[PDB]
Amino acid sequence: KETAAAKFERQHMDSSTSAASSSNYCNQMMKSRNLTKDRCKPVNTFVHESLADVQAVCSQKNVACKNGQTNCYQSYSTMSITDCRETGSSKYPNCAYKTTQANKHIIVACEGNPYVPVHFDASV
Amino acid sequence: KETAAAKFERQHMDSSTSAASSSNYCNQMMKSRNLTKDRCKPVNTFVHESLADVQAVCSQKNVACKNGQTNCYQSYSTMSITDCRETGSSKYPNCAYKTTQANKHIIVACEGNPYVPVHFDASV
Ligand SMILES: *CC(=O)N[C@H]1C[C@H](n2cc(C)c(=O)[nH]c2=O)O[C@@H]1CO
Ligand SMILES: *CC(=O)N[C@H]1C[C@H](n2cc(C)c(=O)[nH]c2=O)O[C@@H]1CO
Repeated sequence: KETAAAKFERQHMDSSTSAASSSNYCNQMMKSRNLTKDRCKPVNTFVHESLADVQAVCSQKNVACKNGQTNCYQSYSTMSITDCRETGSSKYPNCAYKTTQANKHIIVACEGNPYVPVHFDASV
Repeated sequence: KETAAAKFERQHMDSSTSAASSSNYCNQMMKSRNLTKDRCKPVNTFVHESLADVQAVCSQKNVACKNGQTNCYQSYSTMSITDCRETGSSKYPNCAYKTTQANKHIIVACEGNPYVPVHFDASV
């Protein structure tokens, strides 16, 4: 029942924080965003910028997405992001993640009218 | 009839250089390693480290792979990498890429006997 855009926000936006607070950031967020519900989602990235700032990427540098289609866009500037990666030890339902904070360019897949981010392609 | 190990070396290893020479590195390498043969491969990463240093990652930090498997490992130290991303104006056969040189941790998938990298999962 969520739109593609609402789904993108749930999964990948964390405007409320400038950066991953601690080593436990991912353990907390993966769970509160419902990404640990039926199974441990293995990888996920949260962007720490305003929604408008992220929506603006859809008119920035046009690039190929991982699938070869060209509805992907690379941000002009670096953005604050947190990478969450399931660790070796992790066992549903006690899903465990490694938290990495970085300043990188983002690449998103855009769709619709208005043209907004619907998928997180990669960080560079 | 190429081995998984040899395919990983051809598509993801560039030990002969410490880093991407120029802005043109990706255009040249994607073509020489045959990744632009029938189509423009949209994304690719090259690691500028010795084979020995990359094979050693198979015994470093165990993490989940993108696909959920648990035969993935993250290097403890950053390594010299080159990110290749197909631009929005690229049209086969004139595949065009954007070159990004950086120092990042790598995540590889390992298999076989001996236990070596066979797939490049991501850089972090
Ligand atoms: C949270 C999220 O965006 N997951 C995405 C990433 C990946 N994806 C899909 C498309 C269509 C693309 O162009 N590039 C990507 O990286 O798929 C998940 C959704 O299926
Ligand atoms: C050159 C290369 O490694 N391509 C890989 C990237 C991706 N992949 C596969 C597996 C099995 C994995 O665990 N993690 C990945 O990122 O798919 C290509 C394999 O054809």
